[PDB]
This record gives sequence, structure tokens and C-alpha cells, in this order.
Amino acid sequence: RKAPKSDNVYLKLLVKLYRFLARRTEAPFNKVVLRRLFMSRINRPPVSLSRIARNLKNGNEKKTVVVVATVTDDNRLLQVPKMEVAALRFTAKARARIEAAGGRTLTLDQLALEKPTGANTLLLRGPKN
Amino acid sequence: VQKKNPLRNKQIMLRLNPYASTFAKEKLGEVKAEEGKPPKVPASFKELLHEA
Amino acid sequence: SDEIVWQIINQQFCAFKLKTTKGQNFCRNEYSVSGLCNRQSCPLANSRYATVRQSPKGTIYLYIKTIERSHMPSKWWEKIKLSQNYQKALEQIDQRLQFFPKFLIHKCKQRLTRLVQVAIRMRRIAAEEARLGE
Amino acid sequence: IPPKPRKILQLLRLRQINNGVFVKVTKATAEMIKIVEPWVAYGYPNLKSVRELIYKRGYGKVNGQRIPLTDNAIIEENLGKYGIICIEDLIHEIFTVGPNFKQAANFLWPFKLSNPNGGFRPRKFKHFIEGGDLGNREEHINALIRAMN
RNA sequence: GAGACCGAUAGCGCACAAGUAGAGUGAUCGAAAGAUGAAAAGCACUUUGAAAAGAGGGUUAAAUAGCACGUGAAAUUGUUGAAAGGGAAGCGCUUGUGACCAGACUUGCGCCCGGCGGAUCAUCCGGUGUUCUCACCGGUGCACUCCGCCGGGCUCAGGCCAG
RNA sequence: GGGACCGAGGACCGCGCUCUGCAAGGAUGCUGGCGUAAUGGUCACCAGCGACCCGUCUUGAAACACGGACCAAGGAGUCAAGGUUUUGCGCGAGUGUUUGGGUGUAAAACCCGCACGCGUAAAGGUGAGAGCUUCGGCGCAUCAUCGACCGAUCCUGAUGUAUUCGGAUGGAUUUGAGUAGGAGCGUUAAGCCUUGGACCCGAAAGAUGGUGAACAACCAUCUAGUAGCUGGUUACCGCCGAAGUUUCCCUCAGGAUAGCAGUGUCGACCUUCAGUUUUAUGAGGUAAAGCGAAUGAACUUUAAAUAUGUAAGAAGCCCUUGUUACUUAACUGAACGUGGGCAUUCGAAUGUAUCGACACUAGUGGGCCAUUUUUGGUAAGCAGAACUGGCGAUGCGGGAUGAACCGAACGCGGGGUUAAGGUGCCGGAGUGGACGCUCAUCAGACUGGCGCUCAAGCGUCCCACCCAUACCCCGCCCUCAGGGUAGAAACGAUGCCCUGAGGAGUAGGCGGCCGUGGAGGUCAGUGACGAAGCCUAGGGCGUGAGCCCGGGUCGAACGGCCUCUAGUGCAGAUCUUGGUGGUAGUAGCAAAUAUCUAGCGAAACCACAG
Ligand SMILES: [Zn+2]
Repeated sequence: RKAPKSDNVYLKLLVKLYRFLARRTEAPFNKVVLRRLFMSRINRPPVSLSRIARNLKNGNEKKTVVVVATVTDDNRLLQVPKMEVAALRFTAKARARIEAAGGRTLTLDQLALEKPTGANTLLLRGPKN
Repeated sequence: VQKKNPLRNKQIMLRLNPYASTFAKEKLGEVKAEEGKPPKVPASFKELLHEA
Repeated sequence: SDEIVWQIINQQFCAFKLKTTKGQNFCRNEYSVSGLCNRQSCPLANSRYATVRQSPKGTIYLYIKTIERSHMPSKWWEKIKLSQNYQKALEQIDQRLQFFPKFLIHKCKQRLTRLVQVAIRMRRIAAEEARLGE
Repeated sequence: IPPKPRKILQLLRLRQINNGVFVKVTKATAEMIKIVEPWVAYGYPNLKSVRELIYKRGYGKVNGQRIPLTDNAIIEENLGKYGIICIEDLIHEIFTVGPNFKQAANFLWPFKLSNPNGGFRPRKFKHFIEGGDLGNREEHINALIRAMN
């Protein structure tokens, strides 16, 4: 669209960055990330550690998980695998459990610098309603 | 910025159609017909024309 | 954090801002190279900046601001004396503002030109009012 | 205008008065224009009418935009896959109805013609046979084109 | 003791003679009404006349602030000036006439000589503050350079409207 | 060759050409004029054309009705509590400090011990599918389908059992606000609903407690009572924009559902979709022609016109073989499993600035006219059905006013050309041209008046001309859409640049902007060398609400910007208060203070005028 509804200035910074990327690269990943950055909070539901742990199963354990939402901790998950996740926000228990398992935590600008086009990324959405 | 009529502006016509200069030079618009004595209309056609 | 302070200045409040109803905003900051509130001309939201100012003595200086003194508000600007020769002053601006944005260089040359023209006009006006006595 | 003839006129890209389109004479299209005869006047153009229509009032549909055909590069860029690379190929494909007549005629924006110099007939909302202007005038349409272009 | 309250048709009915004036047999009902000036210095005196009134004259920074008193809108009215009209006036678009008012580009720069005076000129000296290499003072002089000022010379650029 | 109107843009880039530069991606050159006035503006008057009095309400529409003597000030969707939807924000399987305690520079801010409220607890296959890819594939969310588990229900009824308790195995067309890797809590802003005076004003009443009399009345309160039904309901601009219907239920006094308008999400994306033609097809073989063919509109070889359903490949085709809970005598069919090849006419036309689903939200349920088809009756009109188009909610050109009807639908301008209608005058444009007819004691006019008669009437034909907001070309405004713009720009990426299309509008929805009182911050803001206010046949800016400056008066405060807040914007309510008028120096000398002439002196009524 024309403007994000968010008043977070850093969100608008991410929107400017991914507008530039979507314009100057032929990568559908950047366009999808920009579209999800424009979207509202109810349309960006929280993604739990267990849902990522399920999706990191076949050959995606070496891929970088990208979540345009907040990753939340799941108490049902007893063992957290090693994971490189790039998300808007992390809850304190989720970030602590990811880093305690040898994994890593990323923001979207570090993703845009390390992976400008989204090569070998795993885009994950949270459950609707 | 400004559409120019090729029928009024000869340079625009030469830009779109490079053949216009030699179409006008060789007079292909004033071409003459084939020479030789033309035959006369058949009488059958004339009697059909002025029938009853 | 140039962008973040720019968003805070531009979208919320700036004490140096003059909002006019005629289609342009103005910058009341003394170190603004053009007295206009826009992204390139902001002396605060740009960490590296350059302007041209004239002292009460009449000597015109070039003021340069870097990011490494940004936490030092008393040491923000370095002051370099510009020559009375106009072409040599233009080359001094070109030499000191090498590798700067072209907007800052262009506006610095324009401000130096306008300051020298104002000085010449002031001398002519002072001569005319001295002659007339009005 | 009843909804069915108005649907026909929207299908023929005639949504405004004094609007001209080139239609390939096909019995389906023939039945369509016989349906909307109370609103249109149509006939067989010669080479002069097509030439002056495309040269003077020729506008192309480039990305849904009405672009004047002031250069051959536009025609090559929009119709180069069909062999039409300049304006003379466009005139040849419209006049002599070739294999790619759909795309050549659809590329052209509908011709926004002026009112006729000299006016219409004294009662133009009547068929051409009954001394009007509606319906099929055949070759006489050239004169109408010469008045409206 | 206070307020993101109200500011004299508001805020309590009542900022002032207010449960007063006034009404009703009575129970009861119940208004309107603030501001001269810093200071009364609240207009002496002369002169009309019977007035809650004038003319001179005076106080005052001011009286076109005179206890009708800070400012003083509109409705409505009078004097003077101009124009129009007598089977409606008023309005929209477009010229004209008369009267009045405003006043167009704020109207400049560059070269070439001669003289003068300063400097960022002098690999001149001394001092001060500094972001430690940049600024600012004081004293020297015009070989060079650069600025100005004065007297001459020349070129150029200039706002609007017509053909 | 003659004329008119226009000159958008602003270094270069491009296509080109008649190539030493050109008429080739938008006007320059030369000359002249301009300060005791070039050029503007204001007021008054004259002149040409145009123009029903505003608001409310009813009607299909009018027409009536209501309100309006004038001016100033005041004047009406508010505040709580409880639900619900959406935007932002913090934390997140948790969240919420503010009952309270501690603390304090003291109603602020800062901290939190135990509770409590709400919520959470008590991973399967296949096929699509965004995205990624080492080109082999991996596959989010979501949907479809086949499965798994559970509260509980239907039988079969295990080892066992205290000997009268239990449910193991195999079966069911099972359900659920069930599970199948949590989404909530708090707050802010906006909208809607319920209740409180509840957008503002407006009964008859009823009750409680008092005051008087003299054959029920009055006063105060409950009470801002309540029911219907009126009247009124406050700046501008922009964008989008209706319905007056389907179905259901029951009060009569009505709601729900869907439809028209809009928002968000998901899925594709000119794939697909269509008030459409064509092909085949449905009811009309309806008209016609022939019957030197048969037979007899009902005859037919052929076949109209005219309208209206269905299908036009990938969500597809065909055939062969197993299963099923179905079906029939029977793969007789149906469904679930088969296989093949067709992506370079993938299987008509044309258009395509897109469509479907899910969820959420305002306003509306009139009727009238006309057409097509059909039925019935009357002396004649007329009555009953479906249909679209319009009006309500529409301006402009014509139409003698209107209305209907014809044209054509609307941003601000310049030029050109027309539609309907016109060219004797009013009135712009022909006393135009060809052929005939008509003299009417109130002819006739594709007449309104004057008037017209080898027309200025009638019928046909031909030529030129006139002008709508219509069409075409250019300029400008706005909206929408497409494109470009970072080792950053020669303009706030909420900026800038390029291109195209479009512009009516009631109820209603959304956005932007102007103004008022007060609060926090700021402008090192203005000001007794003059703030605010007011007046003003001055000057500017803005489409507009409005804003800025000059001149006069005046005498103490005030303004801009970013946020916050509200008792925030008036033409009307037989609105409230105050002030002031025509009537009118009139009626009359009346309460208060039979005529003429002094002095005194109203009221009804009043949109503006006959
Ligand atoms: Zn600024």
C-alpha cells in the first residue's frame, strides 16, 4: 500500500528498506516481506517455537527461519533444536530458549544484510484465528 | 510533449515513413494507366442496359 | 540514528522550524546552509554537515561538522577562513568538502556567492545613503 | 439506451459519441452491429481513410495508457511479436485484413473523432436508406470520415 | 488550601441595596443592576437663561475619559455631499461612464588603466584559545599576490505591453 | 494563398532529415512604447442577456400547509456504566503497579507484598498452495479428502468379581461451544448497541405535603414524569455513492434474512469472467412458397420474422478393468480405484482498468409514466399480468411558459464543429432555390406576439448558414492508476520526476483542511516608541471555510507552530434575553401616565410587493 498503519518509527525504517529491496531486486521474498510489514497485528499472528520446530524437519534445519511477526515460547516443547530465526520481535523466554540451545536470534535488517534476496530461507506464518 | 500531424509536418512523415520522399519524387500517386487501344463495350451489354 | 532523529524532528516537533502557509517550511537554525526544512539541509539530522557563515568583522568562514564530535556540542564545528578572492574561495570549498554529498557542496558555493553579493550590495547602499543624507 | 445494445456498444469499445473502431467483417460481428444499428453508422473504408485515421488520430494502448503514435519504436515494442514493426505494417494489417487483425485493432485506442465539418443529414437519427445517417452507408462512410477526421 | 472550571444573558436567584425591590388573602413567587481617571485634579471664573441645558474658559497625557463617565458593533435615526427613480425592488455574466484609491524592474554586475589604504600578502616577530591544526589579537613593511575606496573608459544583463 | 486562436516545457540525451545545420522530444528574432501614470481595484449609475422566496413536511410529482419585523448575544448526539467490531501500542501462555502498603521535591512522579479478574494448562497421509532451491526437490497459512484419539451414546459381553460388580475383543448412518503444537491480557482512538434527563423544546395526567373558602380551587415537590406526534439540530473542500425489492415469522404499532453502497482477509490474475454475437439446442413450423411432390393455421420438400433457456476442454476427453453402503433380472447405471495421449489453433467471436469466497458496517422498502406481449368488458373510455427505461437524487440546448416529449448528460477557460430545433422581426442564422395547391365573415402555421397570402401556410427535394455543459485540439485544477528515484538526491522517500484516464448527485460513508475557549512544550516570539478589540467608496493570498498587510480609533495585554483538552462554529426551532422599527405623530383623550385646534399618544399585523 501507500503507508504502514504502525506508528513504530523502526517499523517504518524496515518498510523503507524493504521498499528499496522490492524495487531494486527481482526477489519475490522481499515483496512478500514488504507486504507482511504493511499488514496489521491481527493479520500477523504470533509464531510459537513448536510450530517452527515442526517445520524444521526434512531438509530445512540448515535454513534461516523468517517470521514477520513475534515468535513466542511454547511450554509444550521440551527440547529446542538449533535454529537461526529472523523475526520482528522475540519474547524473553523464546529468545533465551533459542540462544540456550546454541541457536541464534535475528532482526529483519540483519537478515536484509546477510540474505538480501532470501536465499535458503524458510518463511513461516502463524495460525489464523 | 506535442503530437505533430504527419500529414501536415513532412519531417514527422519522413521519420515514420522513409519512403515518403521517393513516393513524392517518383510520382507514384500520379501513375498512368496501361497504354494501347481499349476495346469497345459489347452490344449484348448495351441491349441489356436499355431494355423495357 | 540520523534517520531516527530526522523522523522525530520532521514528523513531531523541531524548535528551529518555521511553518508557513505558502507551501514551504523554513529552518531557523543559524548553521543551516539553506534556511529550508528538508532532509538534506537539516544541520541536526545530518551528522556530517557543512555551512558558510560571515562574521561581524566581514570575514567569511566554512564550518564543517563530523560524526566523531557529535557528542561534543561545544566542539561540533571546525571553522576555516575563506579567501577574499572569490575563485580561490570556491576552490577552497571544493578542496575541504571533497567526498561530501554534492548537495552540501552546491549549497555552500551558493551561500558563499550570496554572501559576497550581499557584501558588495551593502557597500554600494552605504555609499548611496552617505551621499544622499536621508 | 436499453441494456443489451449498451452491452454491445461496450463490447465494441464505443462508449462515447463520435467514436470509431475497425471491425473485421464477420457474421457474428455483423449480427452485433445490426443489433446496434440505431446508434452507429458504419461502412467500408478505403486506403485514404485508414491512412489518415492512423496517421492523424492514431493512439495505442501501452500498459492501459493512451499513447500517441509519434514513433515506430512504440509499434515495434507493442506489436513486434506479430511482425508489425512500423506504422505502415499497421496500416497494411488493418486495410488488408491479415492474420493478426485482432491484436492490431485491439492495440489501437478507439478513434475519438470530431463532429463532421458540414454537419450531418437534416434528420440523422434515421436510416441511411430513408435519407438519414444511421445504418450501413458502405463506401459513403469515407465522406463521413473525411468530415470527422 | 487549591483547580486544564465560569467570567457579568456566564458562574449560586444574588460580584452591586439580594432572598432586596416588587407580586399574591395566603402557602409562596422573585428580578434587573459591575468598569471615570495614576490621582477628583469631579470643570473655578465670565456670559445666555428657569434646563438632568449651552458658549467661552480651565484640569488632565487624553474631557470625541465630565460621576449620561474604559472600549463603544449591529439593528434604527439626523445633518452634509453625490447619483438614480415614480405600472416592485434585490441577484448572476459582460463592457461603459463618473468619483475615489493604489502605483509597475526592490531597477545591477563584470572587465581595462591611474592613485590611495588595508590584508588571509611576508617562508617577519611576539602572544592567546583550541577540536592540536586551525582560528583570533599586537607590531612591522608593500618585492609578489589578493581585497576594498576614489577618478576615468568599455561591454553586457535587465520587468511589462503592442506591431 | 488569406484568416483566427494558442506558445504548455525549460542545460544535453531521442527518432530523424533536404545533413558545414534543419520547420527533427512545445517561440524565438527585430522594432517601438511604459512613471503628473502603464496597469489595476472599490463604490454609484446606465446598458445587453439570464434568473419563481428561504427552511421544514407530505405527495408519483406538483399544489396546500407551517415558520420568517429587524439586529446583537445565547442555543441542541453530551457524560458515565456495561457489551461489541476495527486501527495503534506493551508484554505475551501469560497479563493487569494505583483495594492497599512504601516513598515523595506531596492530590504528581517512583516502587510492590499477598491476593484477585480474565486467559492458558489440568501430530498422520494425499492434492492444491506463498516462498526457497544445490534444479533434484523442500513446501507457510488456508482449503478439500482419506485417517487417528476423547466426554458420552448403540450392541457383541474377556480375564476376572468381595459374588454381585466390572468391561476386554469385534462391530455404529454417531455427536461436541472436542484434541490434532496455545492467543490472550491491559491500554489508547474511532464506530455501533442497552440503561440512565440521554440530541434540544413541547400533554392530559397521578401521588405526597400544605394554603384558602362556603357551597372542587391554588402552592411546592416527586419531575428534566411518560406516551405518541411536531418544530429545530451550527465551517469549507475533496472522493465514493443508494434503495424504494426476494423470502420467513408472528403483535399490528414490526422485526429478521437477502439485494443495492462500503471495508478487511484469502485465492488466482486477463488465467479467468460477460444483461453480447455465432455454433448446436427449447417452446413457437408462427408467416411465407408449393401442392406441374405426397397428404390435408392444423397440407408440407424448404423455411421466416421475432424474442428466451442450455453447452463451447485442463475444474477437459474417451474407452477398459476391480470394489462399494446404493440401484436394477443383470457395471443396468452411480461413486471410489484404471490407462492413454492431446500445452507449437489448448479446441468460436469480441471485450477484459478483473473476478470468486469469507467476515464486518450505514440508508432504504414509494408509487407514477411509456413501450412490447397477452386476457376481458363497456355507448366510449377502461381493468388484470410480466418487461425495461426514467423520476424520486439532474443541471444544459430545444419544446410557448412549465410538465410530457426530442437532443444530450455537468471541473475552470480559449478556439473549432454539431445534435434536437431553426434562418420575416422580436432572435443568432436565407424575405435562399425547384415543382404544384389553398383566399378561409375571425384560414393555416413542422404559429407566443407582431404580422404573413406567386407566404412568413402545406407536401417533397437541394444548397448554405445559426448555436448546448454534447464532440474535437490546447491550457490549468483535483482524483485515481501506471512507471522511475540510494555505496542517496541538487525538494520534508509522509519528498521529488514522468505518463494516461476520469470529474452530476439526495439519504449515507470516508479523508483533508479552516476557526473558537483553555493546558504542556517551543518561537531567546509581538508589545505603552502602543497589545487586544472595533470602523474602513484601501492593498494582497487561498477553489473555499478563511488568512495577511495599509489607514483611523484605542489603551494592556496577545500571537504562530507541535501536541493535549472541550460547555468549540447558527438564518430559522409560533426559539430565550436585551435593544430597535414600519404601522404612526395614526386610532383616540379610555386603566396607568358632536366638530376644529394645542398637548399626550398606542395596539393588531409585518419575507419582500401588489
Ligand atoms: Zn528542520
